[PDB]
Formats: sequence, structure tokens, C-alpha cells
Amino acid sequence: EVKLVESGGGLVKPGGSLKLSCAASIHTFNCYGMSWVRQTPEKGLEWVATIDAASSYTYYPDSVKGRFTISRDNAKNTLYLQMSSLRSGDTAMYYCARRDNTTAQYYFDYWGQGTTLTVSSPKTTPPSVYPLAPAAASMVTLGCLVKGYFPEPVTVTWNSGSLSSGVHTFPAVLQSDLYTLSSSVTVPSSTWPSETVTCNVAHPASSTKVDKKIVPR
Amino acid sequence: GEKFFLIHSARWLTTHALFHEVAKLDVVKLLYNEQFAVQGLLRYHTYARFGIEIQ
Amino acid sequence: DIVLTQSPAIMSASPGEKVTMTCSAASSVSYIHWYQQKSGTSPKRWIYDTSRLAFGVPTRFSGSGSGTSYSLTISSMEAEDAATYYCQQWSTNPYTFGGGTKLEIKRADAAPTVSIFPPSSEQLTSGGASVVCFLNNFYPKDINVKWKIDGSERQNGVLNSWTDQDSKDSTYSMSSTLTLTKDEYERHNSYTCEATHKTSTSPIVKSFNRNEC
Amino acid sequence: FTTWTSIPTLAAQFPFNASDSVGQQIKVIPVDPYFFQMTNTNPDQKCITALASICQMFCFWRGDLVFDFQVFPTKYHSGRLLFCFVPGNELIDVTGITLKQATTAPCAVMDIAGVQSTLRFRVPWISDTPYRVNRYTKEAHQKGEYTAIGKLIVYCYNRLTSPSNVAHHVRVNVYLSAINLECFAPLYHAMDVTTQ
Repeated sequence: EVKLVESGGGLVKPGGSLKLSCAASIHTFNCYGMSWVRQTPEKGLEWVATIDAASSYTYYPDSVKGRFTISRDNAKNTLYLQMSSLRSGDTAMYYCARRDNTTAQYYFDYWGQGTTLTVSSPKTTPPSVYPLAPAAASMVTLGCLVKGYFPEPVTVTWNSGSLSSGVHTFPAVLQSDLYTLSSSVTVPSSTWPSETVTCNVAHPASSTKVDKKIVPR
Repeated sequence: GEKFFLIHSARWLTTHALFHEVAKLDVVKLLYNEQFAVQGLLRYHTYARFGIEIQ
Repeated sequence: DIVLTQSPAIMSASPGEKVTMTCSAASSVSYIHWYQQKSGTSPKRWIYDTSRLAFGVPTRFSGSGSGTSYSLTISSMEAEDAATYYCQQWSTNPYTFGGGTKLEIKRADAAPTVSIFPPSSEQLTSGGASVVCFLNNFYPKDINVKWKIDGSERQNGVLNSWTDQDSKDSTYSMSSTLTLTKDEYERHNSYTCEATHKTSTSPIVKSFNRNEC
Repeated sequence: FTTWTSIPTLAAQFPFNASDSVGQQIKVIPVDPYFFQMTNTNPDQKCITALASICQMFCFWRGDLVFDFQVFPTKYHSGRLLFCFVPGNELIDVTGITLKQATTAPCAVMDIAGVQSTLRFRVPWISDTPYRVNRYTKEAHQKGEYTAIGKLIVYCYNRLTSPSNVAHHVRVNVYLSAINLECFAPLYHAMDVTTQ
């Protein structure tokens, strides 16, 4: 089974440079050409690079030509994407794909998991997590409020996944250079406000863990 | 010029009903493509007269 | 230099009906491929050259068309097909994809479970407040949420957090965050979010007071 | 020394799965008598061929290589392979060639299930030089001196159809011998597994 695993990726200020690296698997790495495809959440998709079996022939579209550089190491079975002169149009998700032949054209069979690149210039800010409590029935939704984190990957866990049938994790909204979600969970009336429910918020970029427990009003 | 070339690949399924058309292809237009060796003779000439062998 | 436009952007589908989407080009394209992207993962092998299905795909998907118009036809809709379908060319250089057609499962209409929460005490010490309204388990997606703040309507500072369709109950859940200032928060008494559903004639009004509790 | 070189011995091993697309390149082979890739675990060894043992003891080689492709189906699998030969050398960008472009080169198809099992693919001698050098003694590349006369591609021509109570893949052995072989200018060299 083909397993393409990307690596690298993170936060780069506009003007810096970063090198990504995909990793190959069981099937033969020299018989196929590889690529990089870009995922923005607004528009998608855009393909940016392709290098052949040997490192001789490379292909680029009109936009990223001159900025990006693709390479291979056929003994290590790895890709490399040398990105230089980054700007605000390069904050997106990057996949490594394997280009294969059809009868008349090309096609991408297997893609990787994808690493996230964020190119913007504020600082790495840890999140501030707030409880959400109502001011009576059988089904009562709870919630926490998370506001004040710039890096996009965040992980909210409700009691080590104990209440995972009714977890409604809400996506963040970019506003005032801050991403802001409001995580929620469906809790029966017997559990709350009688038992222990605490939202574990993990922020692996700044390596912080903020544990906040909803108190009754 | 006189050599077999693969021109089409289809697949016949159990969901195709009776008299369904698996392949509908122009034979001479598909041989007039850059990927075949007969293109180097046909790109520079104008008219031709030929027989066809199908397998 | 050549653009693929997918004419349905969002489509709803009942389990057991015919589903047809389209990827139109701006010039003559020989072949157009397809990809399926479920939510949270990467796209997969879906449809190569025009009608060539992949290996593990179900045998009830179709593809046809030539020149400008191209289609993807589903014979019988199931619950395993709630994803996004992109198209792709390979004729000229930029290799432009399609915009994306989101296929979501159509469900019978349900009433929204409404609850609106005050900001907490620690948020008040931060010099601001954000009124958060939960709207759970309602179909369709097209709802009109206005902030009835002492009778007046203020659509400024509205942060609506939409989710995807869950793969178990097939419902939609909504948040609505009203970003305000602490002294702006302490101007009113009545805080109302309402749900404009196409089935229920009157909007569902659930409110709390700031001076309450 | 034709007693060993005219014996077809096994050089490669590849499967023909049912989960591959039409036109996908299954395997690529450099066309030279120095090619082998098989190895064994207990004992630790690198399985030479009878053609690569004689030809490694010379500087220059010449002749027609004969590939033999033995399939192992049941009577119930059904598919075709396309064996294409692209003349050139051992370093050409060959993965961009589509299935329709591969029929420009000299090629041959093979129906898998039948009463015969082996297709013999005699490669003609195509070169610009009369002989071809054993460059594997050296460690750096040089434009002009080469070891192969091209690369050989295997395509998926038709898909593999089969019932549910048979296996979903067919394995193919690749044999390697030589006809009209000529070698001269002896040396000593011990070859190595082409890890491709």
C-alpha cells in the first residue's frame, strides 16, 4: 500500500524560507513522477510543481515560477520543496502526490496527509480558554469558549473522549488577527451540574494546555 | 507504419444492459496522435490510402 | 489560461434518487478526471480519464461528456457519498481544477434546539464580552439569524460558526457570536437570537437577561 | 563460455495486481546483461544470473538479449500486458511516456491466460557504437559511455478480471539469456544488486 507522509511545515514570516519533505513507501520510487498540490480554504485547488524520475525535468505554472524549487533523492525516497520569498498568498495546506499514467493523460492516484504552512507576521500566542454557562430539560448543551490563538492547529478534548457522542466542536473564525472557536458538548441532565466535565484544550504549537471547568451560575 | 498500436481501453461491467455501447471510436483519428510512431509519416504528408487491421 | 466551472456548487440528496453534477470547460478538453474529498482527509482515486472508475469505488457512479460539457451521474444515492467532488484537466499548462461541488445528505425537516449563553466572569475582566447563541440540530442550512437587541437589529460583529454534516444523525449545528465591548455589553437588558426556519412560521425566541443571576 | 550465457536464468519478479490502472508503468528494466535484482535471506546472498557472471569479466559486450516472461495465472484470470522497448541508454527520463505514446516504439502484447505461459522478447541490437562498455567499474558518470542500449517498460494494457474465489494478482518471472553474444577485453569485477 502506498503511504506518502509529509513532514516539515509551520509558521514562517513573509520573506523567510522553509523546506518541506515528503517520504515514500513500499512501491518503487523511480518509476513515477511526484508533485505538490496546494489547498486554500477559500479556493481550491492549485498545483505548483512536478519533477520526473531523474532530477532533470521540473515543471512550474505562471505564479510560483522563480520562487519554488523541487528536488529528489532517489536513494532516500524523499521529496523536497524549497520555498523562497514567501508572502500572504502561500498560507495553505500542501500535499505530496504521485503522478501516474493513464491511456492518454496523467492522473494523481495517492496523496499524503498534508502539512500546514502559515505565512503571516504576528507572534505565536497561546490561547485563552473561557467557560460557557447558561443564565430545566432532559438534554442540556454545554460549552467552552477559546479566543486568542494565532496558530491554526488546536485540539479540544472533552474528558479524554468520554462524551464523544454529543461533542459539537465548532470551527474557528479569523477576526482581529485571532482565531476564535467555541467548543461544545451534549451532556445529559443527570451528569451536569452533578459530575466532572472539563474541556482539555491542547495547543501543540506553543505547547500549552489550558484546562477549564464549567461552573454553575 | 504497419505495426500494432493500442488505441483504446474500455471495461465491460455487469451493469451494462443489452445493446449497450461499450466502445464507440473513430479508428483513423486515434492513430493520428503524437504518441504513436506513425505520426512521423502522417504529420508531413497530406493524403493517404490505407487498409485497417483490428484486434 | 483555461477555466473549469462546476455549475452546481452545493447539492442536497435523498437516499435513493438520481444525482447529477457538471464540470464545464471554456474550450475543448479531451479528458476530465474526478476526485472525492471527504471532510477531514485528503482526496482519493475517484474517476480517471472520463468514465473510468477506480478500483475500490462503488459500481453505481458514472461519467460522460465530450468537448465542453462533462458530468458525474449517481444512479442511487446512499449515505457513503457525503463529500466534495473536484474535476481536473491536463491539456495546457496551469492544470486548473474545479471549484468544488459539495454533496450533502438531504434529511426531513427538524426544529432547532435553541440555547443562548452569557459570557463568563473571566471574560468580563478582559475588557469585553461575546454573546454566544447555540443553534443545534436543524435542517435546512439556510437560516436567517438576527440579533433582536431591545427590538433593534444589529448585524455587526456577527461570528457565525457553521459545522459540517455529522455522519451519524445527519443534522446541522450552528453558533452565532456577537463580539462586543464590556461597556457595550452593559447597555441593554434583552439579548435575543432567533431561528428563521422555513417550516415554523414564527421565529423561535429564546432569550436571557444581563441583570439575571 | 556460451554454455552459461545461453541458459535463461531468473533476474526479476513483479506482480500484476488487479488494483492498478490502465497505462500505469508496472516495471522498468535497463537492457544490459549486468541486470539482476533477486536476493535471499538465509543465507545472506545476492543471486547472480548466469549471464551477469560471464559478462562481468569483460570490458565490452555486444549481442541480442532475450527476455522471457513467464506468468503464473489460473485458468480464470484475464488480462494483457504491453512490453515496450525504448531505444537509448540507461539514463533517459522515461516515466513521462503515456500508453498511447508507447506504441510508437517497437512493442508486443501478451494474453495472460492460455495454453502457453512464456513470451520470448528478443531485443535487437540498436546502438551508435559497435560495442558497449562495462562502466560499473567507474564511480562517476560520463556522457557518451554507457552500459545499456535502452530501457524496457511493462504497462497495464487491459485490467485483470477474475472471480471472487481466486487471488487478485498474477506474478511474472523475468528470465535473461543472450543470442549472438560477443564479449572481449577481460577484467575482474564483482557485480551488485540493481536496487532500481
